Formats: sequence, structure tokens, C-alpha cells
Amino acid sequence: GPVPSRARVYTDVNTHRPSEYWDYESHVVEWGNQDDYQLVRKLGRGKYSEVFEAINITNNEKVVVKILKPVAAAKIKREIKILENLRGGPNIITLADIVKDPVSRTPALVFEHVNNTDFKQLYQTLTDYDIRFYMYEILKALDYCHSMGIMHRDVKPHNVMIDHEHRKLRLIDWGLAEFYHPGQEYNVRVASRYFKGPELLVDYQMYDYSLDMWSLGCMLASMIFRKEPFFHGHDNYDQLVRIAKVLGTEDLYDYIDKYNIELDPRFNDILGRHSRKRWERFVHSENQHLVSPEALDFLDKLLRYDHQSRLTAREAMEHPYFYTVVK
Ligand SMILES: CCc1ccccc1-c1c(Cl)cc(CNCCc2nc3ccccc3[nH]2)cc1Cl
Repeated sequence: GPVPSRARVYTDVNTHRPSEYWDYESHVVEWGNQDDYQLVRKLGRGKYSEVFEAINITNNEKVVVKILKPVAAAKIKREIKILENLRGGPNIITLADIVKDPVSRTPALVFEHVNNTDFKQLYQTLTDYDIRFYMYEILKALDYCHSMGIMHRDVKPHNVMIDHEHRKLRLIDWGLAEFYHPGQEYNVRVASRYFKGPELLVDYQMYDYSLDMWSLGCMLASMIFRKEPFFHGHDNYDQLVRIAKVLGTEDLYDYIDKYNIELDPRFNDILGRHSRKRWERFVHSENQHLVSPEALDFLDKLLRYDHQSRLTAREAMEHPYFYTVVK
């Protein structure tokens, strides 16, 4: 069977802290008043929630309200516990209140408002310096949640709010977040297809905090190479083939062999044999302004098949790519 794995960092955080910290099912939710909030407009609807711009009447301040769908209403305690544990942490969205929505009869989470800069504008106009600055801000959020025994499991551009005017970044949508317990087998159906780590794609359940690091590398590659998404799989199987066309198949087989993972036999007809490509292959006149040897070295240390061989968020903060960032 599969060889077990554990994180090389923050393995003992959950054991060290009291059970109340991670036993979310035991947590009693203290409800606020739904009447304090007036919904202004629907911002979006996903598979588990609907998000709205709203106003807190008591202080006349804008807030964001997430109304959970019944299909998500079960594992709401997990998100609530995670949000309360991380509250006040660097660049973590602040959960301001929890109320019962009178219409859906489900919990509605109230968050601090972030005046988001248009997402196309940011992708199109952020400079090399701004990319390093914001990547450093995401690393502060990731090292914080990992040091708190939590893995986000859904890192992607959509889950990162940026108010560029105020150089303000928040990591949002902790609905897929889970506490990391060494030796636990987790569901591999997490994150979004283009951001899924090879561990998920090969069905390796004993993953840790390092999955967030792969997703972060996918974001960086997309941004610096002007290729959205960087690994553009047609489905979850083709997603691994797209990664293997860049990282090569020999290192993929070395990874699955290390953990005694057996690939799904459907890969026999589609994976092929591919050499590892040099990152310089993806550089062109339209992205040269965002690429540097330091960017490529940093990306190379995140986009590794072996989850245990990726940079951790705290080590990544001291990488030369961030030396230019004002600290
Ligand atoms: C390509 C990802 C990336 C790589 C390197 C540096 C920055 C980014 C980035 C960009 Cl360009 C744009 C955004 C903006 N994302 C907005 C997401 C969002 N806006 C919302 C507004 C309302 C509700 C949810 C929302 N989620 C986030 C990041 Cl990390």
C-alpha cells in the first residue's frame, strides 16, 4: 500500500493545542443579530455559498456576507472554527459576525469589507515589484495558517482579495480549509482543477500544508508567464498530463515510486514520455519584464512533484525573489 507521509513542519501544533481548538464539531456557535445587516447586492454564487455586499447598520460600515447553501450547511462548523482560530492573523480575512439568514435558514458569515481592485486590471497591470510584494503578503497568510495547524486547500486568484490602492491583501474562502493531523487521510477532491497539486491528482490522501505551496506556484507561473492558467487541463486526468509536459514524466514516476503510489491505469494511454522543460522555454517578449533568474529559482522550488521537497511558506519568505520588497 501507500507509504505514509507527514509534514516536515508544524506537525505537532494540533497535539500541542487543546482539543477545543481543533474539535470543531464540539464548538457552540454564538449567533449575532441578522437585523444589523442590510444586503446591498449579490457579488457571486458558487457551489457552496452566495456572497453579498452589505452594510452593518450599527456602524454604517460596508461588510461582506456569505450565505451558506444547505449542501454546505453541514461542515459550517469547520469553517467557523477555522475562521475564529485565525482571526487577527496577517492577511487573513476577519470574521466579524455569524447570523442566521431568515430566508435560507442557514448560517451567514459576516466579514470585513475589502474594496477589491478589478481582477483583470490587477493581472494586466501589476509590476514585477507588485507581484513580489503581493506574493510576500500571501506567504505571510500561509505561514500563519500553517503554523496554526490549518491548510487552506483552495488557494487560487479568486480566493485572494486585493485592494491595490491600500496595498491590502486578504486570503478568503476558508470553507475547504482543514486542520492538519499527521497520518490523516484527506479527501483528494479539494481546490480548483488548475491549482490541484500532483498529490491530489495521483490520489495520495496523506497530504499536508505543502499542497497550498503548489497552488501558490501555479498562481505565480500564470502571472509571470502571462499564461492563464499555467497548467490548463481539460479534466483532472489531463491536468496531470499538462503538469508532466512541463516537469517531465521521469520525476513523476520517481514521486509515485517513492510513496508506492499506483497511477490510475487510465494514465497508460495518455501520459506518454516527456522530458522536464527548462523554465526559460516559457519566456517571450511579452513577459520578459516579469521574469528574472530569482523568479524562476523560486518557482522551481514550489513546483515540485514531491510534496515533502517544496519550499515551506516561512523558508520561501527568505528567498532572494523577495529581497527587493520593502519590509
Ligand atoms: C494571478 C494571481 C496572482 C499572482 C501573483 C500576484 C498577484 C496575483 C493576483 C491577482 Cl493578479 C489578482 C487577484 C485578485 N483576485 C480577486 C478575487 C476576488 N475578488 C472578489 C470580490 C468579491 C467576492 C469574492 C472575490 N474574490 C489576486 C491575486 Cl493573488
